[PDB]
Amino acid sequence: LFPPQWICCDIRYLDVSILGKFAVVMADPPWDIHGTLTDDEMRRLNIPVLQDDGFLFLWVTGRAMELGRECLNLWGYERVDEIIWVKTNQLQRIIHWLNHGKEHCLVGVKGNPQGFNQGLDCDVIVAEVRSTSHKPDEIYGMIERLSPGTRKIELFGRPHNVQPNWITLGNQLDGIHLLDPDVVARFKQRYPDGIISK
Amino acid sequence: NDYCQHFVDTGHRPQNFIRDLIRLKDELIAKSNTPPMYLQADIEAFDIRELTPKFDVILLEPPLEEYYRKCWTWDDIMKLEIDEIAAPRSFIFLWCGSGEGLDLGRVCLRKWGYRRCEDICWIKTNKNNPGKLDPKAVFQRTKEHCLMGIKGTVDIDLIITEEPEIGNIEKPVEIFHIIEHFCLGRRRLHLFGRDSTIRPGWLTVGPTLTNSNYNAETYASYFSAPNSYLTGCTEEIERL
Ligand SMILES: Nc1ncnc2c1ncn2[C@@H]1O[C@H](CO)[C@@H](O)[C@H]1O
Repeated sequence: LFPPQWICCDIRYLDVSILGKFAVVMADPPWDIHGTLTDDEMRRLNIPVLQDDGFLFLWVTGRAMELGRECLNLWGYERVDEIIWVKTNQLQRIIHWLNHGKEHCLVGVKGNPQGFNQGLDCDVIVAEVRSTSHKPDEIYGMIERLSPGTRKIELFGRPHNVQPNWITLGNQLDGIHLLDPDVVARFKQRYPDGIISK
Repeated sequence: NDYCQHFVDTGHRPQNFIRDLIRLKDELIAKSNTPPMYLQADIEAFDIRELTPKFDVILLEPPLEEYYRKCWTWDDIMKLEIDEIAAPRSFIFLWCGSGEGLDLGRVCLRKWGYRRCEDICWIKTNKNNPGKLDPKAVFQRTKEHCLMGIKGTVDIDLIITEEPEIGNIEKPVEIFHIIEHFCLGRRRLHLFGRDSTIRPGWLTVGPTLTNSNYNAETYASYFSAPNSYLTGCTEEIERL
């Protein structure tokens, strides 16, 4: 359970109902702005089955600032916070109309979360830019203090995103790695030959 | 070093640790600026169509209840008829706060016919009072958003200043510098401005102004030919 887990897959086609319920969902989707997902594919993602009561963290940029709000609401969440990551170099200096010094992560709530530690962190992240599309690792610590020890799931993660207490999904992960017996059981029932199609 | 962890340990916000050729543009803006003009008006009871001509940029700073801890709700704000005074091609800068305004201000912009092109974040440091809450908030809120909208056909989207004293509702004057650096035209309106925000190059309209000098005909005369299409960033048009 607690150590990192992941599933290489096309998130459009995986039956995510086999994964159970999560205290926190995070996604850094490949929005079709300017290997992406159309606005309809994003709308149709089966986010609603992933949680009963908890929080969604949704990275947005450009016109996904609006489209991401649409998906969040369609999936059944109310946006209740918005984190910004101020992007710096290793010397703590900031990296169409204006130059962009930040990226935004919408925070949605679904249901009645109980026992979360709201208010420990603030809504600004200052952290160094690494590779492209690589979000800061500080978010995992903020999320862990918010909801310690609970099950969490990340969508469109890459290998460097895998973390304890998290299940990471994405098409650039290496195979499958599952340790939670509840999840292993339901995965074998649903995918007895280990193949994910349609 | 994890500044998020540092904030939970010490109360110093991460933005406390951010660190750190134009004058021949700032003075052109200064040369082109109209005289400051200002009008006391209770905007809830005032027909904004009386403010003419139509504006190249509008700065809208409704007094939200969250600023204090006569306020305007987003119900009130959304019902302002901003489209009636914006020029067919024009810009809006809407201070949305940090709560539901980030959503409802976007509804406002679309309702008035704009699309959002920038999200400018005012990030507030607490260097002077380390340490120190909306019921839905998940995180401590340490920033405000000013949304930039466009209709029709050097700077960064961040303003960093120390958090102001309790009850001080002023927004950073740096928002004016960003707006004026875009060279969007010279008809500039600041709704819900105050005596303290009056500025050359701007028409300021708001309930708390103690004095007025606005005259619609005088104001329009600043933009009649040959000065109808200046950006506010070029030389004055020679006369006589
Ligand atoms: N349908 C998809 N299913 C799973 N991962 C995807 C999909 N589309 C893009 N990605 C991945 O999401 C990540 C975006 O940073 C990249 O690893 C990218 O390949």
